[PDB]
Amino acid sequence: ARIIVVTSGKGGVGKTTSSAAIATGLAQKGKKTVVIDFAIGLRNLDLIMGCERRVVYDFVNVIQGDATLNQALIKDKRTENLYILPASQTRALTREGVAKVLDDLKAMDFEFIVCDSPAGIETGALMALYFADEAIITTNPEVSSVRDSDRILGILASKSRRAENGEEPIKEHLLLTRYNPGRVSRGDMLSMEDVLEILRIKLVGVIPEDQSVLRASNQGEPVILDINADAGKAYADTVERLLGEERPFRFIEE
Amino acid sequence: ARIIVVTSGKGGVGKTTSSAAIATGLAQKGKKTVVIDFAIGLRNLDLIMGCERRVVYDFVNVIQGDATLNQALIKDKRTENLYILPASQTRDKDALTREGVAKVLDDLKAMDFEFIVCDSPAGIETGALMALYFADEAIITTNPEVSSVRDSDRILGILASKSRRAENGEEPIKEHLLLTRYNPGRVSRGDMLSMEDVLEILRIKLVGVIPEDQSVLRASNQGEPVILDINADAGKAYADTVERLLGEERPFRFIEE
Amino acid sequence: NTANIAKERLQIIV
Amino acid sequence: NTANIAKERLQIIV
Ligand SMILES: Nc1ncnc2c1ncn2[C@@H]1O[C@H](COP(=O)(O)OP(=O)(O)O)[C@@H](O)[C@H]1O
Ligand SMILES: Nc1ncnc2c1ncn2[C@@H]1O[C@H](COP(=O)(O)OP(=O)(O)O)[C@@H](O)[C@H]1O
Repeated sequence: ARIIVVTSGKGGVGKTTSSAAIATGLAQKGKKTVVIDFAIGLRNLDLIMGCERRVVYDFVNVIQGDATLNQALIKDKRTENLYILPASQTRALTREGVAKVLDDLKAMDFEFIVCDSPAGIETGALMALYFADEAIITTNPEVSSVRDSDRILGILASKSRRAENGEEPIKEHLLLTRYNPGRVSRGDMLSMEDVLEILRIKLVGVIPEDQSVLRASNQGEPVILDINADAGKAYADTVERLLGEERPFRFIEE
Repeated sequence: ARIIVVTSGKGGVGKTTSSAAIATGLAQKGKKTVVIDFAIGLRNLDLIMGCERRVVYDFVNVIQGDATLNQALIKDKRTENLYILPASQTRDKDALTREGVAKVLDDLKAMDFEFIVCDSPAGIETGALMALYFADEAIITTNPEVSSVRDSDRILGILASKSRRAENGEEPIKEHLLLTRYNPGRVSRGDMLSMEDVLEILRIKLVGVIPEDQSVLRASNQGEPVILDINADAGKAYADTVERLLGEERPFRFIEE
Repeated sequence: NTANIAKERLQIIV
Repeated sequence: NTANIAKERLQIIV
């Protein structure tokens, strides 16, 4: 099982959008996938996946033995192969607890465990990357987001379980998000290349600014399901790349 | 001194942009103002205010007695009357103590600050709780989007039960809605929650509406708060907000197309 | 018209 | 051209 954390440091860059689109895309491709909301006290993944009303038990309920993984997992209705473990709503997440949940999920034969991290570098975010095998560093072409992604790379290299044990390091990928090639050429926005020269890691996707993303969360339908959305297509490309297939980068020139 | 927390729950709605533009606007109006970054380990306020390289000591340095408030405060160079207390860069969740923050806020009142603008981080955990705990007012910063409206509601629940005023039966925190990244055209094509949809859900007084504006990215690129760009619609809407905070009515612009 | 769907889903939660 | 200013300010910090 590949445990993939979707992380960022900076708030509101597209972690939830990306965790949902990518988990769905993987499920579509027949890979049994669960996406877990690691947020502490805010439930946003269930809202974007459109299952906010089927949420009975959550991630912390399972850790404190008030519910089984089977009771808390919500099977997506729209896409086969896809499951959601939603976030607690108390103001809890223990290292031993999270480890136990992840082992149970491997035992249930999940191929991909997508960890939808919260913002920051404190508790919930640290917990989502700690057991990761890969990290999707989600970044906007903006100054706060590039600075906070760099800090998150520092933590991925020193505070993860792989770093703290001299194992093979977390495989890191840059997901450049809310890109606008026209803005870049008028000189108003950091380009894809500017961002690579600074956070020096492998590009795994570029998601264009797209009015489809607001419409997708409004309906609780991840944006990859909208087959006309450029953001959707770029997320389907990303999923291909995660599965080992080369795909040319679209939506980087105007 | 009015202690105003800029809060939201949801990440990336415009707290930093708003805390910066509003603190600047208040300063411009002659009110001595400090804006404090309450983030834990991530310094974004200094980057938006354009003083990322004059940061020697920070908020947690002052709390642990490694620096005085005078050593850590950065006087803005561009706008008279304006000061910035930047965020710590340690991962330690403890660092910001209730006793520590209180001591800093009293020192600031003693230095004659009229407005203490607290730029809160996302979440409801430690840094965010600390920013609202001593507030007299809260600017709930919200986008016309489903995650943001849900998370603002959760924050209203915290303002009403975990603030110092709520836990002591004092006059409750005065709440205002700053609706941000609005797009009237999107609203009329039926793609975006309208201003009124958002008020019917989070039932609090509107204090400003900031249009989606390409000037905001250009402003943070330069480290110059967007109110300083006199052609930017987002700047004008922030100058309106500041007027409303000072008690002047102003009609709401940029809500119709 | 997805703003209307958003509004209804929101009211049920809040 | 503010993208260039952003890029220089960024490199100094990181
Ligand atoms: N490609 C995109 N185009 C336009 N808006 C986007 C895009 N990706 C995300 N957004 C918007 O950005 C905001 C942040 O998205 P979200 O996934 O909630 O951020 P995070 O999970 O990092 O907090 C949302 O309001 C969403 O509509
Ligand atoms: N009125 C606006 N128009 C366009 N973009 C905006 C506006 N307000 C904020 N943004 C953008 O939204 C993102 C989040 O802003 P920021 O103030 O950093 O969020 P927060 O401080 O709430 O975490 C930034 O990339 C910023 O450039």
